[PDB]
Amino acid sequence: KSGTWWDEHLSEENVPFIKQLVSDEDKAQLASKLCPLKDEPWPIHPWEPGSFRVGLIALKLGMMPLWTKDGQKHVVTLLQVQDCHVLKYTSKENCNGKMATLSVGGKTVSRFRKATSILEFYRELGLPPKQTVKIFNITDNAAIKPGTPLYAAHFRPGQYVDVTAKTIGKGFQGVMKRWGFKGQPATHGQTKTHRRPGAVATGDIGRVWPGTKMPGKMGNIYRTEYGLKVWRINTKHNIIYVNGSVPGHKNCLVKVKDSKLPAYKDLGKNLPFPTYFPDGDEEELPEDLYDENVCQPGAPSITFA
Amino acid sequence: AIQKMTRVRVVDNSALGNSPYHRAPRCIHVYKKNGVGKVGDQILLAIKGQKKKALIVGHCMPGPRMTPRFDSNNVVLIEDNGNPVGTRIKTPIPTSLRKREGEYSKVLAIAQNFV
Amino acid sequence: RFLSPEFIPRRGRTDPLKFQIERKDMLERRKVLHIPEFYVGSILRVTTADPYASGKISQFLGICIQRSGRGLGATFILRNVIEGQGVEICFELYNPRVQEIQVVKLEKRLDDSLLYLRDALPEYSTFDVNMKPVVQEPNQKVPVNELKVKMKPKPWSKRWERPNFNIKGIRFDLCLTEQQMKEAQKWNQPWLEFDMMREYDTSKIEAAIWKEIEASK
Amino acid sequence: ISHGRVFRRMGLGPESRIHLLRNLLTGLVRHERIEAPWARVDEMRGYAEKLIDYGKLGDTNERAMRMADFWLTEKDLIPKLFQVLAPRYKDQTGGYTRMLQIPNRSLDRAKMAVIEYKGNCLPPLPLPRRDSHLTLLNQLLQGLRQDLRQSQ
Amino acid sequence: AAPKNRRTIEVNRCRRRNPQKLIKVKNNIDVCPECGHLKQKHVLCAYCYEKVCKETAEIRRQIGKQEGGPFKAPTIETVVLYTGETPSEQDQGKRIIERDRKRPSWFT
RNA sequence: ACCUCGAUGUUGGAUCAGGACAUCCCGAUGGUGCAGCCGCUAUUAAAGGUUCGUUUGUUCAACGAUUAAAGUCCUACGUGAUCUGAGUUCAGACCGGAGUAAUCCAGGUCGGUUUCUAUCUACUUUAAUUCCUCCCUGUACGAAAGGACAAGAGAAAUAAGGCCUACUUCACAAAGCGCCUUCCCCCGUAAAUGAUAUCAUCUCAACUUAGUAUUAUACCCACACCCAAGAACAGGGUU
RNA sequence: GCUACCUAAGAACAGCUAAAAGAGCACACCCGUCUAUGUAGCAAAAUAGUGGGAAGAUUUAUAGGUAGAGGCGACAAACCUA
Ligand SMILES: [Mg+2]
Ligand SMILES: [Mg+2]
Ligand SMILES: [Mg+2]
Ligand SMILES: [Mg+2]
Ligand SMILES: [Mg+2]
Ligand SMILES: [Mg+2]
Ligand SMILES: [Mg+2]
Ligand SMILES: [Mg+2]
Ligand SMILES: [Mg+2]
Ligand SMILES: [Mg+2]
Ligand SMILES: [Mg+2]
Ligand SMILES: [Mg+2]
Ligand SMILES: [Mg+2]
Ligand SMILES: [Mg+2]
Ligand SMILES: [Mg+2]
Ligand SMILES: [Mg+2]
Ligand SMILES: [Mg+2]
Ligand SMILES: [Mg+2]
Ligand SMILES: [Mg+2]
Ligand SMILES: [Mg+2]
Ligand SMILES: [Mg+2]
Ligand SMILES: [Mg+2]
Ligand SMILES: [Zn+2]
Repeated sequence: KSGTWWDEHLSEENVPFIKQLVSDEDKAQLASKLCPLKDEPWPIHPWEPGSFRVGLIALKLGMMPLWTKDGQKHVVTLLQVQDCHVLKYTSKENCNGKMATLSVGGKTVSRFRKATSILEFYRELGLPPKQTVKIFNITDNAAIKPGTPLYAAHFRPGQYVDVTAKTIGKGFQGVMKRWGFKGQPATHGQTKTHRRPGAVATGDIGRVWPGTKMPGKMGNIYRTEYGLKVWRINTKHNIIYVNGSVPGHKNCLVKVKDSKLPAYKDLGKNLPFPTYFPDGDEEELPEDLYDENVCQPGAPSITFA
Repeated sequence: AIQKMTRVRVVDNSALGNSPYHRAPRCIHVYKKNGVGKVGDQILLAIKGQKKKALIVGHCMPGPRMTPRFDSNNVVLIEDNGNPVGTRIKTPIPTSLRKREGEYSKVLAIAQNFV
Repeated sequence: RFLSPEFIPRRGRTDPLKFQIERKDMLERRKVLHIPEFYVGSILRVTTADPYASGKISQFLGICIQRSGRGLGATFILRNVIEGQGVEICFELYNPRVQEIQVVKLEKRLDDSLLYLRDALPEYSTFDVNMKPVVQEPNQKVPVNELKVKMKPKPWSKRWERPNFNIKGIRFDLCLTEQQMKEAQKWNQPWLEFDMMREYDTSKIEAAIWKEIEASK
Repeated sequence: ISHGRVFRRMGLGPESRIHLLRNLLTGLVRHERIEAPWARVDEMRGYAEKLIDYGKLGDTNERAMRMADFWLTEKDLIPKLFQVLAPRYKDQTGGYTRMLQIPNRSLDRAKMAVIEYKGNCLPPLPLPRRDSHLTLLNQLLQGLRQDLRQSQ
Repeated sequence: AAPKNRRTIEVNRCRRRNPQKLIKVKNNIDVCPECGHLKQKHVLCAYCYEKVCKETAEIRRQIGKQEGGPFKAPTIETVVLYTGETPSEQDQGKRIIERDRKRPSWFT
């Protein structure tokens, strides 16, 4: 009857033991998936035009400057891929959509704070539960076996990407801040009207049109930034340096996928089509991959000859 | 950032800009879609009760890093054709204006010091 | 020992990994270009590459009146009057187009922010462009210049007399009346120096950063 | 919007908040156990820990003496802070205060809490204790632990 | 603005008996093993806390009697000793608060 | 003089604007007394936009500077239970005038109380445009004067949506004055082949193109404490 | 017993500048210019700021007087128990 939590009936001796045991199990499960190509990997088809591969779920670390060889600064955000794994695959027919769907999970969380069904699903999959699961529409060419890990090197410098995230929630905000209404003057007689909305509608209709801009909750909704350049990849820490700003707060989980803009339709020719596989070990990628125009740290000071 | 009604210091050898007058020269119009004038933007000027076109060569508002931030809103008088009214500009002039070489080649040539 | 201000992060919820990465980049750039030790009040000369400047290089000499920012984006602002025109330039330490930063005169002013030099007399911002760099002893505490600048008429960019600014390098006696000083004291907020939950202790952070720097070296 | 704001808005302003916390903390230093509204106790716990640290710093430290003089409105407690509490916690590095919720105030049904300095002479609080190691679940987990240890 | 019509008892009952209005049953109540009175799991037991508070009040009244006036807080640790109890070596050098009753079993 | 005088508050402005197209600008198109540049006129097009100031209560008007343009209207001459009351025939008063006077003048002028705690309805998170610079090019065109398209490259401005690495207000954060991203059509006509009417005819003939929408894709998809989540509730984390 | 005016006999007016002042700055005190709030309000006319006077034609306590076809009025058709 009464609600319970995992620590309610655990003794002083058993609490630390349970913590250590579960953390060890989680890390062991995470390590067990570090060799996907050696565990019955699904067929790896070559890239073809019209193919859409899977994306990642990264974590917004912060922002920093980044200067290009022309002496131009660019604000670049840091997106860290933290325990990103493919979890579920549904085919065209199964999902009934025009494209197949891959579920991708990120930011492993505690098993003690998840629903029983989710725990069962993750136990069957063999991975610890993830904070967020997002669905990526793909072609059947890009299907990946569930449980495979994804890395920041899945993207490459010079690529253009789309990042979706829940915007910073600003709560119930007034009309001036929410919709940028001019408001009323501060002086010259204005009585108790400085930030209120003006006329909300006209007299004739005798109602308020649906969709009228009114005070209400702002933020905390999913928004997408399109066509952000990937300036750099840090393979050691699995970090993507995405041009410009991204929705959401720091340490927020952002869904990252190849840009949908028409200008960038078929630039996935040279990118790892299904996904980057470190287990392949064709050539161990450098610690940092830079776009051609980036002023790499450790490089000579740029002189405009 | 020079807007309308801004009192602006005419840094130029021009007698029109240097002559005393009971009113300080004020920006009348900023030749830009938004009424905010940064370095290199043209403006109108009610100077000595006369409408004269001038060029912004420095302002108090901070700009992008690595660019000077002058203590006074400096402006150079220019003719409609673009030729500078004066013959010498003593104060430092931001080097970014040389990006507009050709557009203000004569003004840049008149300029003495750059910062 | 001197740890550059940019390395010490402002407190927040951002993950330490971001700071580690940014510090790695900063240390790589410091290996490339030597960023000297300097304080707000020291005279610096920055030689920077500029596409439009004659000779493609530009040297600016001025007094550092404010160091701000943290990480790779840290900046310092140099001020100086040039043919009687006060110019301030906000240089970025890790901008790849700064050829050299030379501490012409290493000194520390009474205040950590000399933004009031704008309202001070021009003589306190004037510095010879071609002044030779004074040499400081290898092992010697950085000199503290106790110069108190005289101000110009009361209309100022900011209310420097207000306690919140906590300015010590202004001769307020020669500028403001006792009545004005008493009126300004209404914003004292004495509790602000004693409320212990606002102080930001950075001993452990500085120790870790120093360990990172030593490892990089 | 109050993202990242860590200080509650209490009293008639910032100064009044500081003074309320100061009175509560002076009472805490004097009596070693104070019951007060939950939010105020939560706000004052950090300041209590900070005073313990300042007392650890020592009598001779002028900064610590000034902090104690400000925060302890009753000057007889400064010798206490420097000679009874700090020596008591010299071994410890933190967690000098124990805060526990109390049944709501009878008057206005306010969320109340009791905050005490650990190791005080006063009678111990009815601290919440975890389930005994001899329970069914705990014994099963002990069996798990023993099996794992035997395996390794 | 004033009501345009009286709201009926049906509408009023809907509003004031909507489960959002109704009091929520609390399932965090539990029996205190010490005294057996009811307590919320996170909250301290009222009965036990009152016991401790009354004993603390007695001890504090003795402390005040020994101090004899304001601003006379001791500069040494304090130990509470009950009838039939003598100071230990640790208790030596500590202010002794004597209580005229047997030591409570819960107190140690 | 049909509802409203046991009250439907009524000029101008602020705020927010919904709608029409009889289109001011941007799009396409026919004609021209269309050489080019400007234009004029007509068809189609309401997705988007349609400036800031001086005097004046002005809506407007004039003027100044711009703009691609600074559209005409309807919405209780939209919107005072959102705001302002400068004008405006309430109470005071002066001037000119009328009257014997009280007092008055669609004359001027100085002043003059802007209520409402929301019961109901309704509503409260639903692929962007434009300008300019260079070049084309001093080319096409033109006697000269002058002076283009299209294509290409680059820059911006605004609008929408986000963000805090810098700068700035400022400081565990919120902001802009800062930065970042912004992606498809629309139809008027111009033509092929071809009958009725063996020519011809772009076709409310069958038909072939410019001619595309059926938008496409994108997004979302499972006790207790703290929180970048939040009025409450809800939501995220607690390994 | 408010208010208009008056009668009797009282009281108050810091400080500074000036000098025997219906003088100036400025408290107390009197008033109520302008703004905001309030508008079933704290108030059936208030609050906060701001402001005019503040040794006088001032303010003000006490008692008395003028009564409605009237009184009183530095005329605002003012005031004469909201
Ligand atoms: Mg405003
Ligand atoms: Mg009002
Ligand atoms: Mg107001
Ligand atoms: Mg004139
Ligand atoms: Mg200023
Ligand atoms: Mg309060
Ligand atoms: Mg009728
Ligand atoms: Mg009739
Ligand atoms: Mg009626
Ligand atoms: Mg039409
Ligand atoms: Mg009409
Ligand atoms: Mg009026
Ligand atoms: Mg008359
Ligand atoms: Mg009037
Ligand atoms: Mg008036
Ligand atoms: Mg109103
Ligand atoms: Mg309302
Ligand atoms: Mg034929
Ligand atoms: Mg006097
Ligand atoms: Mg007088
Ligand atoms: Mg009269
Ligand atoms: Mg009259
Ligand atoms: Zn109990």
